[PDB]
Amino acid sequence: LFSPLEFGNMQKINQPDVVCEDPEEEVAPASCSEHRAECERLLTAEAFADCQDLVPLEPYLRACQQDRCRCPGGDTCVCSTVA
Amino acid sequence: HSAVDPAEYYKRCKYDTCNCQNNEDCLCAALSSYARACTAKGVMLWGWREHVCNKDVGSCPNSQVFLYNLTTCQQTCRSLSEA
Repeated sequence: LFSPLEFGNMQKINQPDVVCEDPEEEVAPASCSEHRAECERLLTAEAFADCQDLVPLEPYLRACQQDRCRCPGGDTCVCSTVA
Repeated sequence: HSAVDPAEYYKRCKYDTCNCQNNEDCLCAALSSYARACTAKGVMLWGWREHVCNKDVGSCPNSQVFLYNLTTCQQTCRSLSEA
């Protein structure tokens, strides 16, 4: 089971003018489940009524989990997922 | 150009540079091929490694410099013992 980082590193393209280093594996952070209620409330509002049956919910909220904790202060990452 | 007519080496240079994954090595190999071919007909290109393939010209030992006319019969005095 490939980890996302190595699988992404496999799809690199070699430009024969510049050498660019692949990002290294960062230490595994805590599961940002302390903000799950925030993402669930903001995402499942009334404005999104007639799409609860068209698109799933788990993936985007899971992404919001990291976005909320990885982007402290301004809410420039959370309102990029609901977009 | 007055002796070798590089018109046939140019397309091969492009071919090798475009094909192989390590492009710079093929580039230098192709240029060295034309240099050897021209030297074979009396015209020697002295100091052609100054913008293109000078990645190892300056790596020579302290008292030993990079040459363009290094020859087999230029070894130590151990060779001169037989000679």
